[PDB]
Amino acid sequence: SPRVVRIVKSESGYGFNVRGQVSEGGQLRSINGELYAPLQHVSAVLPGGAADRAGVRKGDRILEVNGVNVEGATHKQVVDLIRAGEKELILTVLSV
Amino acid sequence: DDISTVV
Repeated sequence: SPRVVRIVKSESGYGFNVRGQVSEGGQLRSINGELYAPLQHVSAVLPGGAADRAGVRKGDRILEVNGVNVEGATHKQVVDLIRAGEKELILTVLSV
Repeated sequence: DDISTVV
């Protein structure tokens, strides 16, 4: 089930990669048996980085960034949301 | 194809 993680930026960044579609919307796909529009996901986690320490894992699907729903979102929208804060990031993720 | 960003 979805869970909320808070991550505080190191000067190297949050320590993860986000991967997903360029466009908006698109075909539905179930994640852990629940139906969603396309979700961006965590494609890498830096060992010992901020995201790793906060409990983010490879493959986590991103449902919200900083309180904003990103189901079906463009990659740009998700990256821009990740960059909204000077140093803090709150994600709602679904581990697979 | 999907794309990636380091953050």
